[PDB]
Amino acid sequence: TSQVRQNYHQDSEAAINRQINLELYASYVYLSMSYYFDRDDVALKNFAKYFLHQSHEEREHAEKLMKLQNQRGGRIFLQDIKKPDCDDWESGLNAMECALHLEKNVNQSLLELHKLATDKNDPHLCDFIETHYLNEQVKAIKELGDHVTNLRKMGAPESGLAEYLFDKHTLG
Amino acid sequence: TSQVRQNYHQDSEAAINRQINLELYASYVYLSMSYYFDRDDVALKNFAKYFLHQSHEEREHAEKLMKLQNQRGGRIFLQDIKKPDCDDWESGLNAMECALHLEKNVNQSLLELHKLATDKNDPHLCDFIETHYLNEQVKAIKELGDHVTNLRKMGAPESGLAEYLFDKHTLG
Amino acid sequence: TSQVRQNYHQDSEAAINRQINLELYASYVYLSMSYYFDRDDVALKNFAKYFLHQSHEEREHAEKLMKLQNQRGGRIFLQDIKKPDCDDWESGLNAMECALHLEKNVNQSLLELHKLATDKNDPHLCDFIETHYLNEQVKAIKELGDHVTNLRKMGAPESGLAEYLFDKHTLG
Amino acid sequence: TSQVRQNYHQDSEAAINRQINLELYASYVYLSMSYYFDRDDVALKNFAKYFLHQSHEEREHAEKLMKLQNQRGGRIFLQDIKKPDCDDWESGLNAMECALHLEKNVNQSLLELHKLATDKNDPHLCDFIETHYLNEQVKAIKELGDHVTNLRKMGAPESGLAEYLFDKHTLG
Amino acid sequence: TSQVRQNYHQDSEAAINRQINLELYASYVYLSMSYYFDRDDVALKNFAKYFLHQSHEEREHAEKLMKLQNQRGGRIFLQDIKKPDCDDWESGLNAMECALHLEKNVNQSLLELHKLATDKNDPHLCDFIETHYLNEQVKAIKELGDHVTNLRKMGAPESGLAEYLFDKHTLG
Amino acid sequence: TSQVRQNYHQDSEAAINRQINLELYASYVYLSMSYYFDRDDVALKNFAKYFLHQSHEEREHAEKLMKLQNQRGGRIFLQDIKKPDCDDWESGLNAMECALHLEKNVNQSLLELHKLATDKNDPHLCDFIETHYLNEQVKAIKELGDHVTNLRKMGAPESGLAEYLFDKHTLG
Amino acid sequence: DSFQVIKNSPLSEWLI
Amino acid sequence: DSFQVIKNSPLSEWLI
Amino acid sequence: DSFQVIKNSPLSEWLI
Amino acid sequence: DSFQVIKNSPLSEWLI
Amino acid sequence: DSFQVIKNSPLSEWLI
Amino acid sequence: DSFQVIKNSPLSEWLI
Ligand SMILES: [Fe+3]
Ligand SMILES: [Fe+3]
Ligand SMILES: [Fe+3]
Ligand SMILES: [Fe+3]
Ligand SMILES: [Fe+3]
Ligand SMILES: [Fe+3]
Ligand SMILES: [Fe+3]
Ligand SMILES: [Fe+3]
Ligand SMILES: [Fe+3]
Ligand SMILES: [Fe+3]
Ligand SMILES: [Fe+3]
Ligand SMILES: [Fe+3]
Repeated sequence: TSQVRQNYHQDSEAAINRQINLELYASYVYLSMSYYFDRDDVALKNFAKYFLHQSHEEREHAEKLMKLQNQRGGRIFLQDIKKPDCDDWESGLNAMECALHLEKNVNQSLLELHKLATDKNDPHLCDFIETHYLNEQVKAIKELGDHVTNLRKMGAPESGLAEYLFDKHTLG
Repeated sequence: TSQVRQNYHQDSEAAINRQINLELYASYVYLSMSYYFDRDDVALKNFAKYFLHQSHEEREHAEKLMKLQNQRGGRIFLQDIKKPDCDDWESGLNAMECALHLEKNVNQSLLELHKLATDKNDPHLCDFIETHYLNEQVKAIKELGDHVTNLRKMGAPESGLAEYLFDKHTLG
Repeated sequence: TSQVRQNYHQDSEAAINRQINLELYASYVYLSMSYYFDRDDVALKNFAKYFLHQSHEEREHAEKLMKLQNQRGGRIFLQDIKKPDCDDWESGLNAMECALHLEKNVNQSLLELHKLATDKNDPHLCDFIETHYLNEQVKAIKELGDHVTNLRKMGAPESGLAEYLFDKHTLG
Repeated sequence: TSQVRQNYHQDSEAAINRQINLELYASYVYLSMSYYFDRDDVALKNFAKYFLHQSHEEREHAEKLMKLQNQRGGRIFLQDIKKPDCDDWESGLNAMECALHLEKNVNQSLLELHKLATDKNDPHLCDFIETHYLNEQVKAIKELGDHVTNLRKMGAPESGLAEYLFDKHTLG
Repeated sequence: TSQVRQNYHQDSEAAINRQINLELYASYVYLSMSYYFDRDDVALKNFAKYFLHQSHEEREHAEKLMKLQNQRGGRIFLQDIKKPDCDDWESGLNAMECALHLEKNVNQSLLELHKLATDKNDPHLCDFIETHYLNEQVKAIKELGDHVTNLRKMGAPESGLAEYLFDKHTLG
Repeated sequence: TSQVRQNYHQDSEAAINRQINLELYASYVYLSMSYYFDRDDVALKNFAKYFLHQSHEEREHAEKLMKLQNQRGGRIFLQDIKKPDCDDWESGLNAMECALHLEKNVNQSLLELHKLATDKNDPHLCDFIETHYLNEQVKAIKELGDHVTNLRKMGAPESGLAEYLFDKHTLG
Repeated sequence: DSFQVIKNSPLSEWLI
Repeated sequence: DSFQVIKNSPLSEWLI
Repeated sequence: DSFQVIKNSPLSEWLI
Repeated sequence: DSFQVIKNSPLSEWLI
Repeated sequence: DSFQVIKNSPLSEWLI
Repeated sequence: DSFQVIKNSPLSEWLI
């Protein structure tokens, strides 16, 4: 229907719209993570700064998928952004575990999104996921994996000194 | 309950949480506005750039209310961000009319938010709305008022030349 | 036969030679487009400058395919560059419509060229099309799509003021 | 017929169109020369660079004749660009001999093109050939004459060392 | 088993370990090549410098595969680095022929390594080979192909002047 | 046999070849040490950076012995580089203990290598070991001695905080 | 429409 | 939990 | 028109 | 060869 | 020769 | 262990 639409399936178009909500949802969880560590009874400044950067990164991932849908001739369909599943995080380690479990879920959705472009014989869409999303989802999971293993080696979350020093040396 | 909580009512705390959703909802509508003008059949670059800036401005208004809730000892409660009420905008003039009608609704919510702080005898909360929200909501409505009146003077939305020239000289 | 030839099919070699003529033909059409708008009875300088840049861009796309054939051990076979199908373009909008219809045809030839490398199990050739040709063919079609839709909104080709202002603000 | 046409014969107009094909054909032969020396079994980098520059020089000679036809009120007529007569060049010396024989043929066509402007009493067209084409066609033939005589003095094409050293010291 | 492991097969993990030995073995052969030309009875400085750079390049290719195994959750398994198959190289041309035959063997191992990631449906691993290994293995083979054909044109290895001049102009 | 060979024994020549394997083996162990601390379940960045530098230092020690063999008229003989004896290191302290035990073994081999040059009356070879190898092997053992004693004072390897802080302040 | 639904919500739905 | 609800949604709910 | 003639040409006409 | 074919073409084949 | 020995090794010899 | 095997090797195994 679009004048610039060529080799673009409806299933690929609908799968991009679903991914846009998944990145918008992810930035909402990172927004709720950042301002939990800004609380007076938590008071971890570099933990709040770290999750604030993650919030603005998932927003640009949703904006790049919104931009890709326009070049391919697709039409963006927007839905509700659901609230985060947890309104309280136990500690800094528990937040890094819920962020590692979140990135692995985002990476899983991209793998089947890449598996749908291949089935549809859409080579431009396959290269867009590999260049902008597949490579950065492995560094993100690896980096969060390092952060979690460095936290429970110091004795977190039982050791409040462990969270404070990780917040200073690693995150700062 | 919070160690830093002083002269902070539950009603003022709950009204801030409602306002946070209202700014988060507003940035979602501006996000759907920006990428409508990025469409190939619309193709108004400076209209898309203008509403993209409005999207990142309502996000910082929600982040500043999230930060204010932490200093006063309140606890942030997050809800669903509802999808925009319109998935298609008739034209550039129709979008400026739906953005003017949106800002006037945001300004109305701040007026009763200021009317609740006064009733609660919360002078710090009253000054926070006047300094950061009341002043900028009048310039926003005034600026959108200028944009709408300059559009239907040229003959928009019937004149496609009117939208193109406003997009170049005014928005660019 | 070549000392550097490895995992390079004759069908992939012959398909590259066909693509070289298709880019050389495309630059010939853009050359005939540029100097049509240089005519005294047309006199659109930035339309001529825009299609002159497109002419030298399709030449570098043909030169990069000529260079890729040498690294893979293939031998370049050259044929006649056919004359453009139209010696007169109705207007600026009609030229952008014949250039949009041209890029979509070039993009189609790359898709089956990518479909032949995949069948041949040539992963280096697949990555060469995705990196240098598939990504730039979607921006080209999207950009020409914007240009066409901004022309018939102003009232082109009936409005001679529409072509003149688009030539100044957009193309200049 | 053109509003800017004055003292411009149809025979002069048609002779310019023929010359445009002759420069476009010449750049096609230089394009096939450059990428022959890029081959792995030839591997003469500065020979490929030398003929690549000659390819982009005959293109600007065809573009300047296309521009001259518009100022004089003539209309450009484009035909097929024929493929080069040779798909394999014996060596570097054989290519310089086929390029010397090509420039002398281009120079011959300009001499009768200058002989037609004089017969037509077209003094502006006569000065355009003398300033931009006649002077540069004698330096081109002289330079290729030097290159050929310096190649068969070293012992080319029998001596592969002769081609390699000429490619380094002279062409590099 | 690893906390960051997702969509990573044991066969892909074991194939990376095999490739690490293949790059470590390749740098060992280039190390034995470089110091052969440093010998007093050979004395080709830029041949030694050229193969010394190739030695440190195959080491970084093995280090990048060692780094990729950690991000994907795999565990590096190291084996013996076998000694080079030749302890004496006949000449400079014979070394470029044994290095061309080596790169073509390394490129073959990457092609089936790319054929295993595709079968395993590992799109991140496929893009890692195409971006960092497939593209650079074709330039390497092409460059060594040029070097070999420029050596036996001068008369190498019979001509000792041929090796000396290639060592100066080309490699220096 | 070599034209530049003077006062160079076969026993000294063979002892240099053995030392080249010992430095090449040492860099292989440091390579396996560096990428153990890059693992997600270890995640000590400055431990990995420290052993990566040690890997490239033992490679230059093997390259300097390869260069010394050529100046003295000897011929390099290369053998297999054996795999490291340990594929898993218990902790950061256990790696510094296996690196201290490695350097002391390398230093022992240089002492008898210096004891063989003296017996052979080779004063140039004696000065080459003293200037480039004997002095740097004592600083290396002293530095690793400091690192080990500072690790088990903090409570390593039982204290995971001890490894993390040493990795930050000392190694970083 | 969606703006007034959030605005008219009682304050009890916005407290933790 | 909320992540799998969006992920398992059929593609028909994401087309205009 | 001229674009599809080149595109539909068999691969045997593009080998040396 | 191909150069003289274009050169010997009559001027009527080069006018629009 | 030594290159094909490593290349033909089964994948079981490259797992920990 | 592997370090002493190389170190104890006779000098005849290190000459060409
Ligand atoms: Fe993302
Ligand atoms: Fe992320
Ligand atoms: Fe606001
Ligand atoms: Fe606003
Ligand atoms: Fe192209
Ligand atoms: Fe293009
Ligand atoms: Fe010329
Ligand atoms: Fe010339
Ligand atoms: Fe490599
Ligand atoms: Fe290489
Ligand atoms: Fe050393
Ligand atoms: Fe050392």
